[PDB]
Amino acid sequence: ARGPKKHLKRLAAPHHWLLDKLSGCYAPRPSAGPHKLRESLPLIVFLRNRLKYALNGREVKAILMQRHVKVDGKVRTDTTYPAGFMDVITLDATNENFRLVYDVKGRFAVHRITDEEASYKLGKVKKVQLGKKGVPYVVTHDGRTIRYPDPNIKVNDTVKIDLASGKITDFIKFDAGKLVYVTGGRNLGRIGTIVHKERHDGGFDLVHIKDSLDNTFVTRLNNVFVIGEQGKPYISLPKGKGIKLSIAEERDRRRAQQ
Amino acid sequence: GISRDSRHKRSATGAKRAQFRKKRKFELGRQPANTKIGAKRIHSVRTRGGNKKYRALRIETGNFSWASEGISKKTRIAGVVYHPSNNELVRTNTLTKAAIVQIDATPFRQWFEAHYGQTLSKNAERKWAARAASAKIESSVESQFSAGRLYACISSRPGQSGRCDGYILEGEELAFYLRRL
Amino acid sequence: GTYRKRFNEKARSGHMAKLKELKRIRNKQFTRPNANAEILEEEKKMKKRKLQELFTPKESKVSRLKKKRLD
Amino acid sequence: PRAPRTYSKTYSTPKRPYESSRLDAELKLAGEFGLKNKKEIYRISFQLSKIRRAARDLLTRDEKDPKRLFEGNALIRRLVRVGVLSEDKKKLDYVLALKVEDFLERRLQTQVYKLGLAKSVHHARVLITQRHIAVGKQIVNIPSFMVRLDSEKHIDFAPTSPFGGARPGRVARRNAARKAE
RNA sequence: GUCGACGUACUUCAUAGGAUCA
RNA sequence: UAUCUGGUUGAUCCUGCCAGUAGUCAUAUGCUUGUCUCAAAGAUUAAGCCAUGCAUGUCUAAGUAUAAGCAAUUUAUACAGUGAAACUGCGAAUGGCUCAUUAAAUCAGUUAUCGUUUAUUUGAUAGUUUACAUGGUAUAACUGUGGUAAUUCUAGAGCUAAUACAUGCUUAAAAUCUCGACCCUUUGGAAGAGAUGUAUUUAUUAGAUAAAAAAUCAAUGUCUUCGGACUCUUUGAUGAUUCAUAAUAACUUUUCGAAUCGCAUGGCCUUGUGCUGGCGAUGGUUCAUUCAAAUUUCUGCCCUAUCAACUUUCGAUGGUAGGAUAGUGGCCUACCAUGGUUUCAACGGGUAACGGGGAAUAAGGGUUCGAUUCCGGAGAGGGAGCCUGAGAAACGGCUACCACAUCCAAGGAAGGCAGCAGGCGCGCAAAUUACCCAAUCCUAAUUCAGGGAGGUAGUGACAAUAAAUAACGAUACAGUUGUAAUUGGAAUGAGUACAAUGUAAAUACCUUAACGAGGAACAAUUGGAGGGCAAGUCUGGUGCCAGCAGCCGCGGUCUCCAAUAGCGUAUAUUGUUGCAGUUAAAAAGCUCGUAGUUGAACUUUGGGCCCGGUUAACGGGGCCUUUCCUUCUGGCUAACCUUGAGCUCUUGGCGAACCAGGACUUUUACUUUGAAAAAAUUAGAGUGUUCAAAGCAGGCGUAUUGCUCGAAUAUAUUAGCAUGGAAUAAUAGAAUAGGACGU
Ligand SMILES: [Mg+2]
Ligand SMILES: [Mg+2]
Ligand SMILES: [Mg+2]
Ligand SMILES: [Mg+2]
Ligand SMILES: [Mg+2]
Ligand SMILES: [Mg+2]
Ligand SMILES: [Mg+2]
Ligand SMILES: [Mg+2]
Ligand SMILES: [Mg+2]
Ligand SMILES: [Mg+2]
Ligand SMILES: [Mg+2]
Ligand SMILES: [Mg+2]
Ligand SMILES: [Mg+2]
Ligand SMILES: [Mg+2]
Ligand SMILES: [Mg+2]
Ligand SMILES: [Mg+2]
Ligand SMILES: [Mg+2]
Ligand SMILES: [Mg+2]
Ligand SMILES: [Mg+2]
Ligand SMILES: [Mg+2]
Ligand SMILES: [Mg+2]
Ligand SMILES: [Mg+2]
Ligand SMILES: [Mg+2]
Ligand SMILES: [Mg+2]
Ligand SMILES: [Mg+2]
Ligand SMILES: [Mg+2]
Ligand SMILES: [Mg+2]
Repeated sequence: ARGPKKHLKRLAAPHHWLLDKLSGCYAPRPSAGPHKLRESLPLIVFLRNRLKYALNGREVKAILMQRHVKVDGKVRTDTTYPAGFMDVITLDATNENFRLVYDVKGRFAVHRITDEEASYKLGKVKKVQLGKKGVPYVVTHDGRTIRYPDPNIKVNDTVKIDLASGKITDFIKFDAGKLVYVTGGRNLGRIGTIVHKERHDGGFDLVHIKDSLDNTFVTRLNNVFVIGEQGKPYISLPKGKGIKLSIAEERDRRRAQQ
Repeated sequence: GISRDSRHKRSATGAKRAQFRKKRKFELGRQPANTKIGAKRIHSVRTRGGNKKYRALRIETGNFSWASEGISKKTRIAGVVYHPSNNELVRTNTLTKAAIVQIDATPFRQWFEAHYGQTLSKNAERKWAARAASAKIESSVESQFSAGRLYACISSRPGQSGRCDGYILEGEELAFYLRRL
Repeated sequence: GTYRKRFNEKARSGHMAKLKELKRIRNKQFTRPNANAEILEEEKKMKKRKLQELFTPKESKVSRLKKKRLD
Repeated sequence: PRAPRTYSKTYSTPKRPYESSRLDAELKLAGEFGLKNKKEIYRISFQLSKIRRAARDLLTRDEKDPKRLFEGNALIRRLVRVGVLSEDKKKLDYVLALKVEDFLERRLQTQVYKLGLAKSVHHARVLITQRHIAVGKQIVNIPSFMVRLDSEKHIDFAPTSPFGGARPGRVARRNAARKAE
């Protein structure tokens, strides 16, 4: 190619969007934004294919141009705005607030939240560095640059960002016994407690996570997101509480509830 | 014409590679800018991205730094005396990085006169007495000062930045280059 | 595929030139203007010599037999 | 272009079409169940082969193997639901013992014959293709329709059918009009 | 030239035996 | 091969042999071709040539309208509604097509940028720079005068705008650092004058630390109890940096720091068109993020040894310095050395070689195919070279040359279908030069415009699913069976068609008034096998016969078998597991010998206890047994001693184990487990698409408002990463001791 691509075939689109393979030939390409392409849910798919509010792309554009959709407390109008992990989607007319969280199956789940819990978000500190004029700043997983951080905040910590002011309200250190959420890999969507961090200089760090059912799994450190202390999450978790269930047990539960 | 691709070269084993593709713009090269002493002539070059480069086709002044005294003064370049890569640049008086040049000493000499009150208001006297301890300098630099032309080394790249900055040779640097001269 | 017979070599003469050069470099072991200008006999000779050298039909079967029998 | 739509063959030619015993068995099956051609028998043989191969593969695995348990339970459930496998025979061993005739039995043509709506299997086929038979509240015009245990009790003449309480067909009212005239 | 060698491709000849019976 | 059929003679058996009978896939071709769903369209190794048409343009309240544009209007004598043309900004580098070149190249997996650019999005970020606001250093559109046969050709003159072009001010305090008039000779002081944001270039400085105490020389600062005293004194990140950042001195054809636009008219008053003030758009330096780009580490490619040496003069390997690059780098230049690969197959040659996900077959190993729905690479007739722009070596951008080829008034001009349709390449052939942006998403100043991308329908049975062509009776005839141009009234869709549904508009599907069946002539096919007939014809002979065969005679103008809406014809279709080498393929005349492959045994075995797991067996851990890695530091602190209050608290010691880090360190092979290996595909769970192929849908209540489950799971070779094992196969150590340890 001679430049950046602007099209996305349906088959090449991220699996977890759950797009029909025969509805069309192309899929929404998320525009550049806070989140990466493969780890983002564009607003069109959220409003049309998940909430079923809009029947087709044109109605989604009609919704957005009315300025009813807010992402992280700011109005967005791009149909392909890449909403992602820990972003708050507010629809005032419906009096609805959503937080985008992966369910156990690894897909973004429609999770309804109260307004108070919608007042803030959580961000993984991706970088801590001194800016120009000797001003420290922190860059989070969603690309927010926050100046004058608390000095104790280090990389891989979690910061609770208030959306109204864009400032850090509190922070959680990455330590053993903390509650964490998996945001990548085959263990995507699971929740557990840290047990031990293996360090490999010049390589990818590994973290052992024990679930509430005492099952253990190892995951690369880049895919871990600290969300609180054990039993005291700082956000409301989706149904299932991040517990992975075997196929047989899922069958049993499904038959029972039916 | 000029290209920086590694494909046209032979492999490590000595095999003659075939032409994988046509030449690409992102691996281009441009003609050298044989900078020379004379009235200032600099023309811009639009490079990759929106960035810009400056081509020093002609130049006669440069900022030179005396490191020992930690000063930098602007001075005309007398000429090129010795270059390590190729002598033809010395014969043609072409300015490039690391070329050894001769520059006038008048600004540096005047600065040393003013700062130390020696030669190569009570406020001035007090300051001079305070700084008198550091007055002594190398004999080699002083001899050039007497001659009026100091030996300097260009640390900038005129073909890229459009500047001719440098620093005064000193110590082992000066001894070695004097031996080579 | 390097030197395979083409449908119309005469249409792609320049291509053949490259091939010849490659051969000259690859088989060497065995043997031993600016168009972007404001204003744009030896070159006629260059045209003739290059086009003739690139395009010479291989000496035919019956032609080999004829030379042998004439000898 | 648009993503592919999957397709598959539902039948395969037998290893030996020319065996006399096979020809006789095909004749017997076709006559008993009123099948149009050998393609139906080949289709049902293909399905039964697929199920029995799967049953073999699951049996090969160790007992209590989670894949074995899950897949065997699903297969036995499906076979029991469709009516081929009886309630008391819920073991993969008895799945492996199934025969083609059991599948031919569940066909809507055979069931329509057995329940007494038709005097012949061919009459049942004609009734089905003429939109006279309804499973539940729904008209089905496909003899190869496989009837489930729940659905077997709801086979009846369709409401729109002249035999199901609707108006007489074209022939009947045509003759009645001619007689009236 | 109904030429030699080789390569290639084909054709062809070699299948009945033991037991009983007349 | 297999089963079955037939031949092997004077016959019948038992062997053996021979001939024919298997297969889907692939190409070409023939005959037929009613309905529903669904879906594809390459091929002369010709990436050969193309007429005609279309396929990229774009405007919101928010850059520029005195169009002599339209329409309203005194809701405007600066404009304001809408708005052609043009300037300006953005896009045109996406998409679509093809597989020519390409054999460590591409590509797959896995790494790196502490080696670099990045329009845009997102978040931060700039009191340090006539102003009630500067120019033509200027023009388009437009008016008007013209040239040429001709083209998206344009010449002179006259005008006029900017978020175009080019300039240029306006805003707190403080601190610090220089130069310093002057009083004065002090321990000096000091009015004043300067400089500081960013951007570039260079030189220099800071960016500390395994842990504790003193004596002086020089400079020299706070303090007191005038003696001496002087404490809490500042520094982030990485495994690692000259990193982030800061500071000092200068430098620059040198930048940036809002002379822009919409909507609205709030608050203070000293009542001034005074001061102050909201919600947005668009610009702008730097940093980060995102979409990306470039290079890059390890492993992996078919045939060829009758290709054994290759690369190096004209860069091949490496060092140094420079040029260039966005940047590393022989990428190039100058000087240097003589290097680099190779029987573990380099180099050269062939490739009907784009690579992969995948497809076919097979019981397993394997073998073949993969132009072709997705990813990545390259190309736009063939070479070469460039403007623009963040992004191009672009070709529906430009320039030359090579080859073709169009117009021509002969002076000149214009070309690139391997985009969608549609032609030529033969004298023998095959989709429509159709409709639409309604769904998918993409582009723009942007909800609206545009989109042969894409969708819709049409068109050779590509490949696939379902499935009509009759069902129930009576009578008759013939040797309880078979046959009906016999006969009765019931059913129904192929088709026709009101209507409605469907669709952007249509067609079709599903529905459905009304028509639509006895030769149900509403007339099913493709192959094979076997008969019988004459005042007939040919041929041969131990009479009247036999073979061939028989649409033809004197006149006159038939039965059965197979598949089935599908059927036929032609070509094509090696042993690792695991082959053989005396007598019927193949052991070299013998020996030596390099590479390669292979290579005797031995090193902690056994025994005694403890714990908790499975279904008395089996596995999993701890100890003990001469068996514990070593060392330092840090963190917590058990147990162990003890006082006191009732095995639990508590006082003061001692602090094992465990955890964190620095030092200390034989290396692999093998094997276990965990991540990773896109989606699609394969297997596979659920789901009455009317069944099925499929799809990821759906399901349950319902007077009213609604509730709700899903879109699972498994597989993937080699390489790289992490981890448990210590059996098997290697590898290093103490021999002139240059060996181990130390309070
Ligand atoms: Mg790293
Ligand atoms: Mg009906
Ligand atoms: Mg035909
Ligand atoms: Mg018909
Ligand atoms: Mg119909
Ligand atoms: Mg080759
Ligand atoms: Mg490689
Ligand atoms: Mg843009
Ligand atoms: Mg921005
Ligand atoms: Mg003019
Ligand atoms: Mg050289
Ligand atoms: Mg270098
Ligand atoms: Mg090829
Ligand atoms: Mg291939
Ligand atoms: Mg391919
Ligand atoms: Mg290209
Ligand atoms: Mg062509
Ligand atoms: Mg080109
Ligand atoms: Mg193009
Ligand atoms: Mg074209
Ligand atoms: Mg075409
Ligand atoms: Mg098409
Ligand atoms: Mg605008
Ligand atoms: Mg039709
Ligand atoms: Mg040897
Ligand atoms: Mg051994
Ligand atoms: Mg592996």
